[PDB]
Amino acid sequence: SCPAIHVFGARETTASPGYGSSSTVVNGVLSAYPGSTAEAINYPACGGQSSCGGASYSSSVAQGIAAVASAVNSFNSQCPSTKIVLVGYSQGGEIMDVALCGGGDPNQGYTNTAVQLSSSAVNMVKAAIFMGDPMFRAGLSYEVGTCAAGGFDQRPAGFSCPSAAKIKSYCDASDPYCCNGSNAATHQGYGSEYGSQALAFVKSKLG
Repeated sequence: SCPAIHVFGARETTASPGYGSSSTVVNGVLSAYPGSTAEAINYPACGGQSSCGGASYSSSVAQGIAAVASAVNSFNSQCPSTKIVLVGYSQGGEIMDVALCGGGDPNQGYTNTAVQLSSSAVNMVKAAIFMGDPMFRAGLSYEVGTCAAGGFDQRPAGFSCPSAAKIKSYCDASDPYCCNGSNAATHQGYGSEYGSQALAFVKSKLG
């Protein structure tokens, strides 16, 4: 039987297969909604390291966008009335950002600018949570945090995501990846810093 709610989580670069640091908010949703189910996105989550298969960050991102689209679109076809939540951490956020919002990822050579989720699937995505996404660019309505600049794959000025109202994307000023700061520790802490706010947002969208 299809569940009422299903969650997809995407891990950060070099994390072992599974959820990685998306686990905080994935597990928060599962415990808030007994009977809900979750799956991890299967993608390289790599940056050239042999531990994760050697794929460059650009190849990993491209594979990840396709993996998100394949997984979510197929699930929605199987379970058309199930509400979907997306959670992605760092590179996992980036691949979800492109799949949901389109616009491509030109620094990584991902040239297609279309939204990659099907129309049916976008409608059933009710909340998306990105943490530490390198495409962060301050000044989008769905962003939260102290970063007033943007990251190494930042969206261009003027960007709009059609699904803006469904997203919260978090990034703080001292993050060197989603922002232009210099403290890597900040990049690892968003589950504890923003986990509760993220879960509140999800709850507000699911009911």
